[PDB]
Amino acid sequence: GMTIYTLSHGSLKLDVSDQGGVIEGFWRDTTPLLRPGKKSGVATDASCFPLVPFANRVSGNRFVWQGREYQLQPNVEWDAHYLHGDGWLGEWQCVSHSDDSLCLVYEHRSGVYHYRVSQAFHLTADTLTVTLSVTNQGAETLPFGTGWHPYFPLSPQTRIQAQASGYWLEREQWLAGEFCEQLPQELDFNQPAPLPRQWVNNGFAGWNGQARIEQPQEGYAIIMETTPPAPCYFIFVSDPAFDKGYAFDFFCLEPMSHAPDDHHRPEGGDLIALAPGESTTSEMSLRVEWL
Repeated sequence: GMTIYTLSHGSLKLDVSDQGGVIEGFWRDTTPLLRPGKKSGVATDASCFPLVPFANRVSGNRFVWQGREYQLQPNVEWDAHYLHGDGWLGEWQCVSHSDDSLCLVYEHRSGVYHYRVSQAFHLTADTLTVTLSVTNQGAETLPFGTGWHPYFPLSPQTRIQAQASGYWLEREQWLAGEFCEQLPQELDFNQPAPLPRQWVNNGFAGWNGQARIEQPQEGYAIIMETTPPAPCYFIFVSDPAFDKGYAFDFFCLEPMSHAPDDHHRPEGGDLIALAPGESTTSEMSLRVEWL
């Protein structure tokens, strides 16, 4: 059944569910740093979910790797494309839980990718560190990636800053389209900027793995750092036309270890080739600071 694990240190508190390995809350005192989760067991209602064994979609639900054609099947009812891997949809097991740390594991043995993944969480007085480590357990080498999909509170006063040298236009089926090196002003977060008040679903390239989310109305900022530095991020802002219960109360800034559709680029782009038994690890940290 569903389990929620709580960690705390000082004024920071984190709730994590075994359903999807999702964060269900992250707070400083009563102030939400991530959007509070519904604890519904549906990852898209949570505060953050992990992306493994890759992030986003592979256009056409197919790809060639080392001369062999692989085909994926849709994993959620609401998207024609296989989306965000399997971790977010699976039930995880807890292997450790202490006052300020938690480790969950998930094993997948169906579909294209077979693997084991661990997700570790750690709290200090001002920082949450989350680590994903994934091991290929299949019979062939495949290209892997990791990432996360956090949901942050959104205010008219919120501003973000995240280096980018270009972006992919959104095309049909929610897919990444043409790559473009001129960022429109409204989507240019190289210097702190507001979120647009309209649908946004776009990937950005040229990132240095570091972001700043400013919440001036509450007097804090969150400093996001990834190790190894992530090269791409997605921004999501919804619209009251795709989500009738949406009032611009959250947005997502999603770090990814690879570019969308890297499965189609030479040697897999920034995807990491893992032979059977090989692993790769990424870390995201979120640090709260007085602005």
